[PDB]
Amino acid sequence: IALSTCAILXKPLGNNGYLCAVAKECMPSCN
Repeated sequence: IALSTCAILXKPLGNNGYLCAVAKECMPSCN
């Protein structure tokens, strides 16, 4: 769980898919 293709395979739908949009990966200054 969580390195690689996690937030990389976003392409969410009407019911989302996997762990998108997280963390320093998506945010420049996460917390």
